[PDB]
Amino acid sequence: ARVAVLISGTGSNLQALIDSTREPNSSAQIDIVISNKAAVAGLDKAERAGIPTRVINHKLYKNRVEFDSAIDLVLEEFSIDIVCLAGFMRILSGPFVQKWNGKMLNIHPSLLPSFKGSNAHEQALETGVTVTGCTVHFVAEDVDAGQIILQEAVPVKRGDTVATLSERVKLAEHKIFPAALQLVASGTVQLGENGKICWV
Repeated sequence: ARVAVLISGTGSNLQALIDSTREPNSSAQIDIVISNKAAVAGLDKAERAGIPTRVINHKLYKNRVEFDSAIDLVLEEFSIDIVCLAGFMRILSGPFVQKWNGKMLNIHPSLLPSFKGSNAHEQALETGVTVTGCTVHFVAEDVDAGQIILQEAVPVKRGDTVATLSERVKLAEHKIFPAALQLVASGTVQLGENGKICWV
């Protein structure tokens, strides 16, 4: 499977995906990395790995549909089978999501359905859980609500900040995101007809 990774930041999830897709029995290859922001370290990481990049600045488009269409043009340009959202910070429109249904994965730093949204660590700390985690899910129109592929629990330590908890959860993300990509890229896991996760 030919894979696109969309990013908006540092790209530590991108990095773990690069490393894993290049291990010997991989069913996936990363052929493009697209950022919606310029000068993010995730772009340098892509280039240092010899992977093409594109910056599609979301602020240059009048609405979501048009920004998403520009992204889709690059995806078709590169003949992409699977899209991975790895720290990508834009909610995608219905038509984009519908087109990419069953072929787009996201990594989210909580155990869904808890702590949906972009500030999950802040929510976890405020709520006082002693256990949080991360989730790889298929992307649905409903934000952070698509079908769950993998999850990994991560403890919250007394006196954690957003930063310390965030780093602990990243360590788990770097394991399940590559394992989940490999599940989809091979036969193994698909979004079935009945809209549910199916293990072939």
